[PDB]
Amino acid sequence: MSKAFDLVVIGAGSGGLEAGWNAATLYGKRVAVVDVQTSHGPPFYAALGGTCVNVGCVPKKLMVTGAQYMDHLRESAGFGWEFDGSSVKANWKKLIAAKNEAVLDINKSYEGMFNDTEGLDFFLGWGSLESKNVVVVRETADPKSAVKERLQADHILLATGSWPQMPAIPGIEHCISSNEAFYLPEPPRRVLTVGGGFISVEFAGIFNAYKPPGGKVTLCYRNNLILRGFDETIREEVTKQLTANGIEIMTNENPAKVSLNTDGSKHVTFESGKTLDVDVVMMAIGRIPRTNDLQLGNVGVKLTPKGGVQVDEFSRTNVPNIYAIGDITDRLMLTPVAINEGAALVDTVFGNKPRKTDHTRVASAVFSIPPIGTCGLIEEVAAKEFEKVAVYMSSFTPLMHNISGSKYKKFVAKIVTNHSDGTVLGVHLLGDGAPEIIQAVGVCLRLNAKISDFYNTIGVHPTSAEELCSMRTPSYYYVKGEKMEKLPD
Amino acid sequence: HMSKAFDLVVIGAGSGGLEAGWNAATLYGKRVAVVDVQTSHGPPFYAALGGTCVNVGCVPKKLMVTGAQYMDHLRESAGFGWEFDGSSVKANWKKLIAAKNEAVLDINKSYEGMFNDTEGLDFFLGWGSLESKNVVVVRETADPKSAVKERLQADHILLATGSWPQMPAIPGIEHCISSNEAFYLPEPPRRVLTVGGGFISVEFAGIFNAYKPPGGKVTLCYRNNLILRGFDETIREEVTKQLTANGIEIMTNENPAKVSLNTDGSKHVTFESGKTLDVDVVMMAIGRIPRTNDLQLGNVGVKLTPKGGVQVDEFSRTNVPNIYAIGDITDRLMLTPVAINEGAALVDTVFGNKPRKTDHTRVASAVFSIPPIGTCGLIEEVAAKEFEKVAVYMSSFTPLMHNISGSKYKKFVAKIVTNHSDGTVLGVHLLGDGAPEIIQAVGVCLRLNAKISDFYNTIGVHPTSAEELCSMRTPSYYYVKGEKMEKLPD
Ligand SMILES: Cc1cc2nc3c(=O)[nH]c(=O)nc-3n(C[C@H](O)[C@H](O)[C@H](O)COP(=O)(O)OP(=O)(O)OC[C@H]3O[C@@H](n4cnc5c(N)ncnc54)[C@H](O)[C@@H]3O)c2cc1C
Ligand SMILES: Cc1cc2nc3c(=O)[nH]c(=O)nc-3n(C[C@H](O)[C@H](O)[C@H](O)COP(=O)(O)OP(=O)(O)OC[C@H]3O[C@@H](n4cnc5c(N)ncnc54)[C@H](O)[C@@H]3O)c2cc1C
Ligand SMILES: COc1ccc(NS(=O)(=O)c2cc(NC(=O)c3ccc([N+](=O)[O-])s3)ccc2OC)cc1
Ligand SMILES: COc1ccc(NS(=O)(=O)c2cc(NC(=O)c3ccc([N+](=O)[O-])s3)ccc2OC)cc1
Repeated sequence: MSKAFDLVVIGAGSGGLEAGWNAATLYGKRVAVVDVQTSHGPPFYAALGGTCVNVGCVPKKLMVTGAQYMDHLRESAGFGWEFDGSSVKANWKKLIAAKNEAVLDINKSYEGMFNDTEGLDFFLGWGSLESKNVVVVRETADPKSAVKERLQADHILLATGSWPQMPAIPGIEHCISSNEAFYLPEPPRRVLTVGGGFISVEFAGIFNAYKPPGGKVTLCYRNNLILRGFDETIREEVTKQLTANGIEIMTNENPAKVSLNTDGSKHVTFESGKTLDVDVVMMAIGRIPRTNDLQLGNVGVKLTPKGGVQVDEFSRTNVPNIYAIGDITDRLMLTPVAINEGAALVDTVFGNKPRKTDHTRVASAVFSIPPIGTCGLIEEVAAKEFEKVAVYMSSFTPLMHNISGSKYKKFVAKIVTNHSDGTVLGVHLLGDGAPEIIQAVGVCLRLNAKISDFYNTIGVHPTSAEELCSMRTPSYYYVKGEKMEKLPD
Repeated sequence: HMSKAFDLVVIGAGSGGLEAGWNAATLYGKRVAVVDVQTSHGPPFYAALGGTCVNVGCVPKKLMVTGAQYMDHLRESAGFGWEFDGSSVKANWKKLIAAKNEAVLDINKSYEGMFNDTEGLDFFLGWGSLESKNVVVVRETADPKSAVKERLQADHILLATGSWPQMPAIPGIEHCISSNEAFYLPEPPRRVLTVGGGFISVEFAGIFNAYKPPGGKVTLCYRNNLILRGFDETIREEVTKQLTANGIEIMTNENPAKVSLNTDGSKHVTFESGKTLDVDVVMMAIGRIPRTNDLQLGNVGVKLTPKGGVQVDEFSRTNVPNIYAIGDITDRLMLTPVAINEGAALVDTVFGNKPRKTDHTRVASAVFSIPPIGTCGLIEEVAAKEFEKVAVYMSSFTPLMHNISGSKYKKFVAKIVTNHSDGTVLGVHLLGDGAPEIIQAVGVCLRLNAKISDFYNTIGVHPTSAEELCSMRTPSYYYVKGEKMEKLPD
């Protein structure tokens, strides 16, 4: 049993490492951090640096960047670029290779951060909860496996992230998740992405760009319109723009069973009885908090009906000295949120300056082609919470997208306001640059910006962003939940 | 030989003129005359219905800088495993200009349509000048002794004739061009000199650099030590390195003295230093001068500034009561969205009796250099003079993608200048892909008197270059009563 660690962190993720690093370097505390690999990839995929670094945001972005060149190569003809169209080949093996040494470089720098940091000490293997003051690192997820060491802990931080949700259906063994998608040896000629969420749409675009000749990408979603939770205009518009770039959307369709065909390909039967033959089925239907391997049964840490570690506003479990941040808490499954929770916790605990994460008006993005950037309430959620809601809406084709021959690439800008004071509740953007435009909109909503603060700021011309400063008249309203073009006199 | 009286007569169908005219007409139901010298872009007068921005400014340059970005995209795509015949790549300048001219022409025609479809908003081809304090005469040419097309009776008059390229009086200036002629070159120049350290010189340097024929070269000269005077100094130094890196030669402390034609029609250039250079095109972009000469302001006695701009107060008023000036002719901030805001403020002042004035501080602006610039508010040097203690937050990083791409030089820079007393953000300066789009909403933050703490307490979007603005909590260095230092004195 090790000497007294001030903090023990199970999960070297976006949250864990912020908490660890802040606890150690900032408040001079003695810290232990525990993950299952020191580098990305099979068998466990996530590793030192967390889901983001190894099998999330970082490698994804690189791969969506890769996929954009399909569009750039085609669009450049309008601007009078000329090359041998038959000679164009998308080399998936070189992408993955580059993506792996990029991620691998991050892995090794974290290792160096641990090596160079006093009182911040890394431990390979599977952490679980023995007692309220003891974390046991075993060799595997199996609790009956060899004990690598027991860590004595003043306080304990659960930060094991989340994991792909696979539906219990016949042939689920033949289907994959984002995790495996990151390491496919060759790019799939045909692929089914299952889900209407961000991971399905993003991978649909990546496969769509790198697919060998006569390839095809289908995406299915059990309900009527993809990207539930996002602005409805944008949901309908990013459907049309994925379709336009050669992706088939099957809505109101869900796999019932997958079976292997005699060539090793995958035959898929939808609950509708429809069938489809594809080389890969990627499940991205949700992500579940990663609680199973922690043996929270031992110390009686309460999970929510959902399955996440229940916490209050300060990341505290029902066991006083034990805490949970990140995707394990099953709230906003973002990297910057897990990092904010991490820092607020460590300042709460070791700074006795109790700070909590604001989970409202958080800026987020979907690296679809074309991409999304959003911050705050959709109009539907606003319409229920506020008596009178104004919606400002503007759609336009960036002038370049005339010439480029991608005329479908409409840019959409929506501002949702509390019409009583013109306070901006939400800002929803679809088109090139959206993820970059929305960051500073995040700070505007933090300052309780009103619609008049947007339209009285002078535009930067020519940009898509200036559309946000060009909308003075509501397009329509929601009065006590009910839609209309005008307010009633 | 006179008209029925107009509420407003607008000389210049520009960004500013059309906003004023359109707002006056459709909003306050006024009767409006607008005067410009062409109905479409191009020679002979280049600017036209829609103004400099539409015809020979922001709109066509953006389309062209977009075009030049494919040189980079084609090369960078190799790192993400794209493969094609590198020898087969040709940049076709004729198709760029052609597509650009189709796009600008479609704007020209829709303004014509706007005038056709709008009651009490009437367009008039030709050269407007000031006859009396209540009369604008439209002549057939800039020559005041030319045929009169009509006299417009005017309650109020709006001067909005924009600006025009400054050419230095040197021998061989006749052999040199401006941005105006650059927009119509029949072929792309193998060798070109851009003269000027400002935004037009840099932007065109990048365009010529992407579309130059084989063995071609782009040189940019600037009479002083460091290009882009007025911009953040770190960014000035960093965009010098990034233009160099992409194969553009910067000659600083160098200015043309004379140009002469060589026997093959090429252009032989002598610098004040005695240095010489042979290039196919010399593009002068050394400044832009308010367009006042053709208005005959001598007639009604409208006061120009020492600079040469129409002098105005905060409400766009000349010294002649019912005569106003907005836009580049007022020789202040020479941006389209600023002429548009002045235009709207003037019309609401005049025909709404709700006196409004443009805020010329904390205006967001951009440079569509490769890579680009987005800035809003004070540079640390101007801040250091105005404020007793100034903090500077600074971050430089290579977007991860620019390891893999092989464009490792493409450093992204972020600088926040604060009033250290209250942490009030005075200015935000950005270099790298997306900067012109990041800075827009920063504009609104500065409008709301954001503090550095409002930035670093906003949760980043990941992964983006924009989240670096929310990742800077410690000042890098300070300016105490003008003097620089790493730390504050105890
Ligand atoms: C495909 C994909 C794309 C994404 N894109 C984005 C994006 O663009 N932007 C964004 O903000 N977020 C994105 N995310 C989500 C983001 O990565 C997560 O929100 C974040 O990684 C969760 O942080 P965390 O600290 O909760 O846990 P993680 O960072 O997930 O850390 C968990 C770590 O703990 C380890 N671990 C697990 N169990 C144990 C155990 N029993 N003992 C010890 N260690 C254990 C894991 O191996 C892992 O290394 C994406 C996720 C996915 C799957
Ligand atoms: C190459 C270039 C790039 C630029 N890029 C940008 C940019 O990216 N962003 C930005 O914000 N700004 C940019 N600008 C500046 C922007 O173009 C101007 O600030 C804007 O056009 C000014 O509007 P205005 O109404 O004052 O004048 P203009 O828009 O210039 O309109 C004046 C009009 O008056 C006409 N005219 C002149 N004399 C007469 C006369 N006697 N009678 C009748 N008509 C007359 C002209 O034909 C012209 O159409 C750029 C300028 C140039 C030259
Ligand atoms: C100078 O040439 C123009 C002439 C007229 C106009 N007027 S307008 O088209 O009606 C208009 C446009 C915008 N925003 C866009 O122009 C862009 C976004 C992204 C772009 N870009 O391509 O990146 S351009 C905002 C408000 C607005 O008025 C309601 C604009 C420009
Ligand atoms: C999960 O992957 C991470 C790896 C390392 C870190 N930590 S860090 O390197 O110290 C760091 C990075 C950034 N911004 C960027 O990394 C980018 C912007 C645009 C990019 N781009 O490539 O799209 S990357 C901002 C602040 C900061 O620390 C204060 C974070 C996340």
